[PDB]
Amino acid sequence: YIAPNPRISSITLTQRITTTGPFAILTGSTPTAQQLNDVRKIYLALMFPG
Amino acid sequence: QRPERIKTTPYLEGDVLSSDSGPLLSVFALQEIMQKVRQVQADYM
Amino acid sequence: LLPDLIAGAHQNADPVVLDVSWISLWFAFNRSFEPTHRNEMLEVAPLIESVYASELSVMKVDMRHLSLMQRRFPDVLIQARPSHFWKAVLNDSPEAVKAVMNLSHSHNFINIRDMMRWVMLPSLQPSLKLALEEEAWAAANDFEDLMLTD
Amino acid sequence: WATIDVEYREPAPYVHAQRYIRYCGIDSRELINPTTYGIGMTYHCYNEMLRMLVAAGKDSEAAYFRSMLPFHMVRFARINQIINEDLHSVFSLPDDMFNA
Amino acid sequence: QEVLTDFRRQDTIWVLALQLPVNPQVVWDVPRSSIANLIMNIATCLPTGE
Amino acid sequence: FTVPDVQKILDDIKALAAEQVYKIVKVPSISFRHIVMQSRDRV
Repeated sequence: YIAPNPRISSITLTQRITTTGPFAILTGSTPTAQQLNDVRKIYLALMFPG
Repeated sequence: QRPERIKTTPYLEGDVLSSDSGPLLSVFALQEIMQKVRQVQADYM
Repeated sequence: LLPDLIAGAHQNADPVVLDVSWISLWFAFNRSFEPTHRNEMLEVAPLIESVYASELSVMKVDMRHLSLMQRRFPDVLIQARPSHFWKAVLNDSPEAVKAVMNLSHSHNFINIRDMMRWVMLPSLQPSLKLALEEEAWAAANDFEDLMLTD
Repeated sequence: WATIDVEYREPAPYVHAQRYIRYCGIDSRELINPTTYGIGMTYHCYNEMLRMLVAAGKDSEAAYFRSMLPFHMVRFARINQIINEDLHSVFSLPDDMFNA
Repeated sequence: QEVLTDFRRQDTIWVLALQLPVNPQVVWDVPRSSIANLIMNIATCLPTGE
Repeated sequence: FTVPDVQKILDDIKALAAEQVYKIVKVPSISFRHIVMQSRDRV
């Protein structure tokens, strides 16, 4: 499961001046071992449509 | 070996979060259906 | 930049949006900006701009001749894709000139139909290494002179 | 929404699954042989969601979903490459049950 | 221009390898390079002050 | 106060400007050699 590129949401101009993302409180969240078992159910529901 | 996995520019080059396999999801798909009828047959008469 | 802000946010590059506070509007009215130390890369900027604009030109002549190989030798290349000679030029280009393009190539996705538009555009910066590269490809047009044949 | 996401192209090696799943009307050639530029990778189901969040005042959240859009279309160009190219056996569902 | 003036500037051959008027079209032809030129402009020309 | 990812890619464009391409020689490189073949007239 490849994560997207980290330089998509935030651009860095100088040392102290960076862009801030909208969903910043959610990108920095590590899933639990139960929620990661629910991500596998979604891609198992996408490879088998009906 | 395949020409569809050639990353030219680093847009799709992200990290590797978790690995998933064929026989892993086979035992996992059966461990999610049988863990549902064993759950709704214990909370209810 | 202003009519592509009012009308619709798609068809041009969006401006970089920064986030300030309410009270820092008042602390900007009472702080002027006095540039004491000028940046010490100013007098090196016309030379840095000329190396980067010259190495982009050698990559443009390298893509123009390599893209005409599948039509010339279709028996060697039955499975060569337009992403393949792209991968061969970048594995020979300097590391700095790749790492200037990747400040936005990692931020903005471009596919094969975008780079082969940039290659055909008629704008070259002549230097010493470009004006020899245009004759090296012209001298190696007949591949018998590269000592290989069928 | 306005996308033909199920089509029939060729006689399959299995005579019961003649269909090709194409999420968001995207063929798996667009990883290799592209059609449009880097900007104009879009579809009708996704583009209306962006011109609504702009309308309701959530323009900072629209610009996040506009930048993850080429990462979105590449993902569905691999799920299509898994369904109708790898998960094609006897145990796939036949088409007379897929339409019901 | 210290280098072009000495007592032996008559019999010299200058072998300059980079032309100075940079064609600015060949920098602005890199596709979707509008954020890449901005960050290269801040690091090369922005001053520092109080 | 620039970020050290752009500071590194300015200290290599400087070094690429000092990368010399040619070389100044007295005699050119050799371009023809002759092989003797145990004869006095034909090589």
